[PDB]
Amino acid sequence: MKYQQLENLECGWKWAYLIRKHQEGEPITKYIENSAAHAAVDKLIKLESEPVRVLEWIEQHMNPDLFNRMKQTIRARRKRHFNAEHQHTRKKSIDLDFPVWHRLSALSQRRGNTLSETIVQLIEDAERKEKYAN
Amino acid sequence: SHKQLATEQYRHVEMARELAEQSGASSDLETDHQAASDHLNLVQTAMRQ
Amino acid sequence: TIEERVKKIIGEQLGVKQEEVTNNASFVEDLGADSLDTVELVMALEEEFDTEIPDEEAEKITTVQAAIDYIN
Amino acid sequence: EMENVQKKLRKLERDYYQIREQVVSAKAGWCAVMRMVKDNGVERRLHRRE
Amino acid sequence: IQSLTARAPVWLAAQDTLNQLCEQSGETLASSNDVTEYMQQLLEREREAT
DNA sequence: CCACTGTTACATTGTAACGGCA
DNA sequence: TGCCGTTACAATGTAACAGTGG
Ligand SMILES: *P(=O)(O)OCC(C)(C)[C@@H](O)C(=O)NCCC(=O)NCCS
Repeated sequence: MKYQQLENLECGWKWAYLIRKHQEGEPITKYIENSAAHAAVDKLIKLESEPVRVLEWIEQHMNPDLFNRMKQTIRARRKRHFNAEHQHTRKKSIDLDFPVWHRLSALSQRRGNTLSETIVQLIEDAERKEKYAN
Repeated sequence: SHKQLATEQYRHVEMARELAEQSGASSDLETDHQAASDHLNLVQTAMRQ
Repeated sequence: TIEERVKKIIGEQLGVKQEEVTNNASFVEDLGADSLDTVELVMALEEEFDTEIPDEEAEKITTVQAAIDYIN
Repeated sequence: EMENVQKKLRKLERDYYQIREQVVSAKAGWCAVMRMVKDNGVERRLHRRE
Repeated sequence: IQSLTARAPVWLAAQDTLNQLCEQSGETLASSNDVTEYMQQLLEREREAT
């Protein structure tokens, strides 16, 4: 356990995630009958502003197959939330053209390094070449 | 620690310089002693003749 | 010019605008930057120019002009 | 022997460098919040020095 | 320093509570005896108002 | 000149797959 | 195992720049 988990925050995250999924059409509940699903979803909608009861709602009406996705989404949300405080822990997202990405990834799998590690090593070698010449 | 290391480097530089000086002195002495040995041999030959 | 660095960073570190700082004034009392703030200001100046400033030299920057005097 | 300590100094220097950027960015962020909060919020309400 | 630090938070919370309490009043208190008298004036005002 | 288009460099959120660890 | 961090993505949205043609 590296990041401490906060209930009033992670529970709001879960409520928002489930509401978003429902708005997207995902079946939040395990009830095939539309009436029970609608009733549970309405309970959830009016359940806003409640961690201790949204958790129970999840335990009682949650679709079995979304548990893992919700869990990993919350893991990622927690990690990003804790890492976004400091610059050095933040992450910068970029888009790479397919050939360039293919070659860079080829190098990374070949060397067993990650994209960050592979690029760091390559830049370090470029710098070293500069110093050799200079 | 940085200043400590820099000062140790400076001491090291000084002592290396002076030992280079003693190395030069040793070389000069070596030349002198080669000449001395040559003289010794010459004197020996003169004795025998 | 290059002083635009200093006269920018100072403000960003003290909440004042670019023209608010006067060369005659002093950071410690005439800018409102306290003990912690002056350490932070000098360390940000150190960071900006990718250089180093020992404690002794750093303590002689209480006035606005000194911030450029050691730089240029 | 001393060169190893020099390399350790380099490691320490890079760590210092990182910390320095952290601190300067933190002060940059703080600046504006001080400016706004000086509207009596910081006076005694927010600054619960306890 | 460590002893003072351990003492610190209690003292600071006490100071803040006292500051709030006195500021709530028009008077600023400076002594336990001063507080005792203020209490007496409070009782007098109470028994008058009642 | 001016408008509209193409492009890059991010952000933002979600997900699957590894791998560590009790 | 079951959780938890971690990576490498995917999809979409935006700001900013560079082009293009009238
Ligand atoms: P001032 O009341 O803001 O307090 C400043 C401080 C003691 C917190 C600190 O930032 C500071 O100014 N220290 C002076 C420099 C110093 O102590 N350097 C030590 C280097 S190892």
